[PDB]
Amino acid sequence: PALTKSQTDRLEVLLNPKDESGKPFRELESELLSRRKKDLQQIYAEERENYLGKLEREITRFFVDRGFLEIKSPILIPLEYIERMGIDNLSKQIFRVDKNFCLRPMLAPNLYNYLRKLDRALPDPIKIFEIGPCYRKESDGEHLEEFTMLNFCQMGSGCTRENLESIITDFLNHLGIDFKIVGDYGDTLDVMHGDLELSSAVVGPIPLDREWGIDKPWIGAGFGLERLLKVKHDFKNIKRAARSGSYYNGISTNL
Amino acid sequence: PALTKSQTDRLEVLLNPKDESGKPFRELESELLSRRKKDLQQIYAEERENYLGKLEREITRFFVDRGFLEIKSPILIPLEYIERMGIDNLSKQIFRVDKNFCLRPMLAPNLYNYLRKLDRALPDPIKIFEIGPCYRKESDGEHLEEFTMLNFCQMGSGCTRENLESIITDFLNHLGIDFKIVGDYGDTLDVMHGDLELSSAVVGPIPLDREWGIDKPWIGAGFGLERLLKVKHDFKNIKRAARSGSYYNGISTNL
Ligand SMILES: CCCOC(=O)NCCCC[C@H](N)C(=O)OP(=O)(O)OC[C@H]1O[C@@H](n2cnc3c(N)ncnc32)[C@H](O)[C@@H]1O
Ligand SMILES: CCCOC(=O)NCCCC[C@H](N)C(=O)OP(=O)(O)OC[C@H]1O[C@@H](n2cnc3c(N)ncnc32)[C@H](O)[C@@H]1O
Repeated sequence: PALTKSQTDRLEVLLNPKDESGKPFRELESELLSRRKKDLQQIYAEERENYLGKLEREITRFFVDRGFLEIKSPILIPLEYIERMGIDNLSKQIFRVDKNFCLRPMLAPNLYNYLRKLDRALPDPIKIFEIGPCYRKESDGEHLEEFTMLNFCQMGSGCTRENLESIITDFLNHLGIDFKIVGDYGDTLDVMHGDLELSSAVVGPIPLDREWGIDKPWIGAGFGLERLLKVKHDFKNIKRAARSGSYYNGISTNL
Repeated sequence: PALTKSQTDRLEVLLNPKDESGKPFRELESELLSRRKKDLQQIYAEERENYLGKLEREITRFFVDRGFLEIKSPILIPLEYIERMGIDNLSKQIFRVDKNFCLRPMLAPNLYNYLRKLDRALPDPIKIFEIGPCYRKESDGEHLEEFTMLNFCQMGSGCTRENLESIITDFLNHLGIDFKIVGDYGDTLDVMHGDLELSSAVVGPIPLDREWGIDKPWIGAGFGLERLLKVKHDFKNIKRAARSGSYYNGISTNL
C-alpha cells in the first residue's frame, strides 16, 4: 500500500519539478519512466543542447557583448597559486595532482595574471571573464566537488560598488533568476536567492592584490553555473545540474 | 650584430605566422611589441572571443545541427574507468587524483555510458558528442598535457566506414582544415594533416564494447581542438593554442 522510503527515492529521481496517492509503485514508476523517455525524445528531436553548455554560451555572449574579453586559462594550476591566494594549511579541500599542481578551486589566480599582463596592452578599463570547471572537496550538497564558475572582473576606472551591482543586476534579470544583493570599497557583496548564495562579489582593491602585481581598483563576482541552473529549473538537488552520467538536462538517464 | 639564440627565441615568441636582417634586437623587439599590443587592442575592441572557446561553440553548432546530442560529462572520473578501457600498468601517463580518481585522458568512457543509457530511451540511431578538457602526462610537443577533445559517435544503424568518412570530411571542410584519411569494420582510420595526426577514428564494433554493455555497431572519432587551431592558424608550436596565461588567441601576453 504505502511506498517504502526506497521506492519514494526512486520515484523522486524520475520526478520532474513540473510533474503533478493510491496506485502501486510499479505503476507510478512505469508512468514516470514513459514521461522521462518522452522528455529525452523531445530534446533529441528538437534542441539537443546541454543545459550547462548552453548556459555557458549564453553567459559568454552576455559578457562579450558588454565589453569583456573571453578568457580560457588552465584548469590544472601550480599549487603555489593556492598559497598565493592566501590559503595556507580550506587547504585540504584542494584536489592535488602530482607534487606541484592541483585542480583550480577558483578562477581568481589566472584572472589576476591576465589583468596584470593585459594592462600592458589594453586601454582602461580592463574587462575580462572566464567560465570553466573548478574543483573543491565538499561536504554538504548545494555542494558539488566538480562545478562550473563564471568569474568576471573589471580593473581601472569605473570600478565602483554601484557599477558592480548594476552588472550583477542586468546579468541575473537577463537570465531570469530572482536575487537580492546584501552587504553593509574593499567591500564584499553576497548575491542571494532566498537562503542560497548565488555569488560572493567583491569591490577591490584588497590587500591580496599586491601579491599578484595588481595595484588598481577593480570589481568582480563569481557565480556557480550549476546553482543558477538549479534555481532556474527549480531542481531540488544541484546534482541534477552537474556534469554527470546520471542526469541529462535534469532528466534521469537511469530509465 | 648577429642575434643570439636567446634573442631569436624572444622575437619568435612575439612573431605571428603572418609577420614578414640588420636592425638591432631592441628595435626588432620594440617593433614586434607594438604590433602585438595593437593586435590585442583590435581583439578587445571588436571580437573579444577566445579561439578555443569559439572553436568549441562552432563545433557544437555543427554537430547539434547534424543530429548529435550535446554531452557534458565529468572531467574527474573513477580510475576504474581507465582499467575498463583496457589500459593496465600508458597507465602512468594518467594524472591521478586521490585514491580512486583521475583526470580523464579521453572521452570514450563517459560516452560509452551515455550510449548504453540513451539506447533505452532514444530512437535508432543514437548520435552524441562531447567537447571538453582531457589530460595526459606528455613528452613531445604537438603534445599538451592539458588539451581539449571533440569526440562524436553514432551507434545503431548507419554505422559504416563510409558514413564516418563523410562526417569527418564535411566537418573538416567546414572548418577549412586540409586533411587526408588513411587506413587499409573494427576499422581504425587516421585523419592526417601532413605528418600531424588530427584524429584516430574507429568503426566499431570492437571487443572493448562488451565491457561497457554496448552490443551494437558504432562509428566515432576524436579530434584535439588545439591541434585544429594550430593547423588553422599556422602556429609553429601547439602551446599557442592551449589554455594558457602565456598566449591569447596566439598572441604573446608577455608584452
Ligand atoms: C581580480 C580577480 C580576482 O577576483 C577575485 O579575487 N574575486 C572575485 C569575486 C568572485 C568570488 C570568487 N570567484 C569565489 O570563488 O567566491 P566563492 O568561492 O564563495 O564562490 C562563489 C560562488 O561559486 C559557486 N560555488 C562555489 N562552490 C560551489 C560548489 N561546490 N557547488 C556549486 N557552486 C559552487 C557559488 O555560486 C558560490 O557563491
Ligand atoms: C563509443 C565511444 C567510444 O569511442 C571510442 O572508443 N573511440 C572513438 C575514436 C576517437 C579516438 C579517441 N577519442 C582518442 O583519444 O584517440 P587518440 O587518443 O589517439 O587521440 C585522438 C586525438 O586527440 C588529440 N590529442 C591527443 N592527445 C593530444 C595532446 N596531448 N595534445 C593535443 N592533442 C592531442 C589528437 O587530435 C589525437 O589524434
